[PDB]
Amino acid sequence: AKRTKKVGITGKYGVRYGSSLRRQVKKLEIQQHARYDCSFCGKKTVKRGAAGIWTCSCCKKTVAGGAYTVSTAAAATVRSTIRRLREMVEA
Amino acid sequence: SQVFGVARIYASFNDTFVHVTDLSGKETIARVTGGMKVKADRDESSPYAAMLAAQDVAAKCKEVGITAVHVKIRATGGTRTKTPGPGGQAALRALARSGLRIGRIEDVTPVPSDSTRKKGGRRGRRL
Amino acid sequence: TPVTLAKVIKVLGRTGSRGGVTQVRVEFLEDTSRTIVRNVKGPVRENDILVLMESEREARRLR
Amino acid sequence: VVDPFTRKEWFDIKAPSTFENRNVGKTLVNKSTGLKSASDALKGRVVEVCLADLQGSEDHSFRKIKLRVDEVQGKNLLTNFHGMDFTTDKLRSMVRKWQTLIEANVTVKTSDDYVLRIFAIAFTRKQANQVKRHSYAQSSHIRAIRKVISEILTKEVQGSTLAQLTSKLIPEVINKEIENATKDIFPLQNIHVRKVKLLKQPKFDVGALMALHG
Amino acid sequence: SGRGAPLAKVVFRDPYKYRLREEIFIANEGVHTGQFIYAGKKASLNVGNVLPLGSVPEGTIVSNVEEKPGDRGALARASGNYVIIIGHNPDENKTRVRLPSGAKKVISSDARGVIGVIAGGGRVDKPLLKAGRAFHKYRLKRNSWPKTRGVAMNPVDHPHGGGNHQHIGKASTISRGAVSGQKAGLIAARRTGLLRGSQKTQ
Amino acid sequence: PKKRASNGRNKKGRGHVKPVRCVNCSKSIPKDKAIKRMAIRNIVEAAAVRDLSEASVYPEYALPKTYNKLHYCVSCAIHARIVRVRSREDRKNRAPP
Amino acid sequence: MRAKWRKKRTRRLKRKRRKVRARSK
RNA sequence: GGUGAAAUUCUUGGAUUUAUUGAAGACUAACUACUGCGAAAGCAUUUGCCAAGGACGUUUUCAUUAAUCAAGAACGAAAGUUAGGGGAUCGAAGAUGAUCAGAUACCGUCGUAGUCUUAACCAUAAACUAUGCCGACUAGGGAUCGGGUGGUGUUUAUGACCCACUCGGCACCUUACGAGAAAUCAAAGUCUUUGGGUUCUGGGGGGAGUAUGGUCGCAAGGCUGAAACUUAAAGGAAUUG
Ligand SMILES: [Zn+2]
Ligand SMILES: [Zn+2]
Repeated sequence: AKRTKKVGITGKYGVRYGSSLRRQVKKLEIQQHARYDCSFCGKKTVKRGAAGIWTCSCCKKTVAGGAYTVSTAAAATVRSTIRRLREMVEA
Repeated sequence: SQVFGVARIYASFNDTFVHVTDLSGKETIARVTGGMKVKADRDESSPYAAMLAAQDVAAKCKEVGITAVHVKIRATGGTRTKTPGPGGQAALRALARSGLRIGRIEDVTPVPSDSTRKKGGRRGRRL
Repeated sequence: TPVTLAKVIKVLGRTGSRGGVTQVRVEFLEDTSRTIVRNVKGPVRENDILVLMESEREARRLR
Repeated sequence: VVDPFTRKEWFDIKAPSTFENRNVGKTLVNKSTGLKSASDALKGRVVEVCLADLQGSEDHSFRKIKLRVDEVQGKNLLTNFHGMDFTTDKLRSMVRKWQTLIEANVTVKTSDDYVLRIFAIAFTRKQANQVKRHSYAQSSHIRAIRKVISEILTKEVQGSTLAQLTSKLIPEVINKEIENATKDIFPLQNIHVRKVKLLKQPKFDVGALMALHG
Repeated sequence: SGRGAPLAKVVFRDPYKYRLREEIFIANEGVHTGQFIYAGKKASLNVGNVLPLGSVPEGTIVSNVEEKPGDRGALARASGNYVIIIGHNPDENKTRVRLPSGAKKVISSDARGVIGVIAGGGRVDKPLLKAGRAFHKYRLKRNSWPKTRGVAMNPVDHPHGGGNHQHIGKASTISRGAVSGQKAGLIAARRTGLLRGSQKTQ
Repeated sequence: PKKRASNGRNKKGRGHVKPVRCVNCSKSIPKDKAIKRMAIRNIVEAAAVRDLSEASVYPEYALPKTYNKLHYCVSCAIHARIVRVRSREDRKNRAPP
Repeated sequence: MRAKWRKKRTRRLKRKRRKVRARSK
């Protein structure tokens, strides 16, 4: 029983605002509300009180992360860069 | 007791120039191009003009009093012709003719790996 | 004043637009045993004395 | 305007003591004027030279060496071995068609507080009583010889500071070690190392610096 | 409230007296609660801890960098920026930093700065979608919204515009002496069209 | 009409190989189609070894040699090298000279 | 001519002919 | 600098080159071939992990479980679209300098999108071997990749090289008894001395992959598709000029 075809979650808005706008909002809001997995808690119970933070329910160990994702590609690549730099300066 | 310099010749297309320097290469001495000796804008790559400039370069080097030289030829190199210029031989000829010892010859045109797509497009430079 | 002298010994071939450039593998008389290829204009016989203003210059082909 | 050739001082270098004749180069800096003069001007002119003039022979006409200066004293200095690299002639003289190529590269920290990145190079010659044109490997042979070459090369590191490693490399005993270790695979070709490079000069160490003269 | 970047409560132990001093760092990306943090010159390099940029190698990536030693943070705090260091001149201990989308600056080597990109990236891409969210947003900052135009507005509110028609009749491209008084509409705008205007073009 | 036996070049069971540019004309061609030759002549003009030996220590030193590889494009190759065509049957030969 | 530019002309003419149908219907 | 020649641009605020370096990305040059792998499109750095592959060996195992295929699906070069990363190089548009009767074209210098990556689309090509898949038979010959078997063979007891044979593969030279209009074909042969199983496609050229419907796609467009309507040839191979 498919409740709709192409609009999915963002169909609440109805006819207003246009097509590309609410489509972009869909593609961002699914990531915004997705349930990821905290690395040092094992389970997947991350929720949001506000943007910028991701709070794991069990373990209560929150993380100050991206705007709509646990890790942006910029974060993922600069972490690797700093890793390379630390290894170079140390070893 | 022979004092050493380094020629470091650049022999590309449409011109050619040289400059003697110390063994480390930090202080270039006497830089001369074809334009220094001829003004026609076509024969800048002429080996005759190359030898005419190499003679003056050798004279200015002997003024300081240099004896032995390490010659290191380099074409345009990179993603270009990969071929030394026409004056690349007349330069050596006139330099050895103008009273100066040569030793330890080598080429240093830096061969690259495949990268940085050359110009001309897929169809290449067509007349 | 490099007014050099050289004796054409062996006519090599002929080039030029009109075929009017005679090549030669000449060697200059004073301190001989040093050879260079020159390109004279007019006809040149064997053992032909000749003068040169240039000290060194090679130009094989000429159309 | 000023004619700058008469505004420099003719200098000389001094190779380390683990070689033959050392008075091998002479350069220019500046006159003994004011505003930071030659005593503290260059302090870091890297210089190239082949091994022919450094060993006295000529069979070492390739594998040129690059040397670095650091300290100056008494119108003299003393340089430390920075690295080496083949002549471009021998590379394209050796490489030819209808054969293979093998390479490897490892970055290591020596016994002392230095680092070094080392390269390798090898080919595959056809032996006697052979009629083929190519004499290629089987792609597992290359994988085996690569790792065994890497480890047998690394065994010389972790021990033998670069000082004694220079005199270990000069007679090229490591190539004979490679031959003895890998003769079970192929009839081998001329094995070389072709490149050492450094990127962590740890500190000055004026003691070990000045330990190479007399 | 207001600032879209989150922040974190940090606590150190005072060295001069028995006391636990709390402070408010800006929450960079990758840090988690219950985490140990370092500060000073002799600190290592793991994302979150603060160092002086004079004693870190070439090519790091930092945020909340200081402009003069003692300002206690004064550059690049917003959600979606950082800064890279390029130069290292120990004599007259300055250092060149590349604010890579608008400037190349020189700063004293002892200035402060924390490694790690600032959190809240990609925030602006989300469209507002309606006036209510814009209203609520500017509520927790300023009374500079809803904007209203001036040129199209009446002549008393803008002398170079208004009336029956929507006329302009002024000029925008001002010389090097950008005087004041005509500060309505444009100011010292010269070029047009969006292209790669900088050094090292492509 | 199918002119040559092999369709274009030595390519059976690969479909696609790899492109590569010319040095003279800079045309883009498959790596297998055009030309692949070497230049291993000398680093010298008309003799001059007398001059080199007389004006250099280390007599002759190395016997120097130049090294290059050439990939002439289809049109530039026939333009420079003046051979180009062959008989209706002579094309089948594969002699280097 | 070449089938390339033939197809190009015809495909542009297709859009041109279908353009007026939108304004009509 | 740069071109056939010059011009544009830079140039005592040190020009391209020249030594220490330090940054961003693109890729794996020579090795590199009548070689390999993959259903194709495609696939060249090393190293670890992840599961899959054909050939080879078999005195192992199940016993017709098989070949092809409407309707249904997977994969799909480059360009292009949607929103992020960077933009080094190259570079449709565009801006300029040359040449030219004219040149918004070839040429010279810059230059946006693109040229890679992430998450969704698009399903096209001279997607060529222009030769559909499965299975037998008909000529000779030498190399070559992988697997395997022998040699009172060569080099350190295993690895490597040689000699004979064999299974599979990219292939190649000759000959063509045969076929074909010929170019040519080891299959394009075993065909009027007309039939081993099987899917698809075409009936002169254009109108024409055209609007019409239908269907998929936010879009470039994709799939199926006769007419009314004009005509005498268009077309393939090869011989002589
Ligand atoms: Zn948790
Ligand atoms: Zn070319």
